[PDB]
Amino acid sequence: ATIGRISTGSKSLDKLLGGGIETQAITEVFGEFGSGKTQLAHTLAVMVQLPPEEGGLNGSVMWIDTENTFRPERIREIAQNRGLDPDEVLKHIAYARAFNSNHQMLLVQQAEDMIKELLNTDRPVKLLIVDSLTSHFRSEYIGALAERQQKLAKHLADLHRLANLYDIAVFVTNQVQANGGHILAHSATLRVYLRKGKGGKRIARLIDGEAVFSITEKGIED
Ligand SMILES: Oc1cc2ccccc2cc1O
Repeated sequence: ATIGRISTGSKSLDKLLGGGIETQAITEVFGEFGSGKTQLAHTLAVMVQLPPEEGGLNGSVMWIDTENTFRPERIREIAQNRGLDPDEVLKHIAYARAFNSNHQMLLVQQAEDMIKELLNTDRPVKLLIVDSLTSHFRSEYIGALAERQQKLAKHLADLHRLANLYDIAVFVTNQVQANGGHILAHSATLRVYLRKGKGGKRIARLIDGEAVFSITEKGIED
């Protein structure tokens, strides 16, 4: 398949990304608590449902939530201010809460079943969100870094296999603050550092110019 791109909702961020986040790729956004990573996830879950003329892929979404941070009412607001029907947008997001890191790993295998089911339809899965990818692994493997890295590595390999095999954009969030961080090392296809700036602006930079945007009723925008 050719590489598809999903607009983020921000012209600035899209330019930094070469058009949007890519299918057949893992995009990792990392930054401190409150930097806006989950707002970007919510916005992408709407944008991907637009036609390509508007920066989408007519795609379905699968969302793995590790922190109980998915908000359907926020999806509704973004959809209504992106000219989409909110009920339809929500009906094309498959949602699951991961109870721990082992369940999170099983959910990725379960996602493949729904991906296969939708593959030849008019609304194939085009976006898989894992928010937050690292939170359970971090809490469960305190004092056991070597074992944590083994399990994360297999989890990321599973996500890569899905991105490439099924032409999906995988979007993952990672909280990194004071003294913290191996990030995801070099595993993601693309690492995006997100931070708060003056006056509530958000600033994004590729790791390995900068885009600036705001969180609004449209999700994010310039
Ligand atoms: O109904 C489902 C929703 C999911 C969401 C994310 C990951 C896996 C899922 C599997 C399902 O059957």
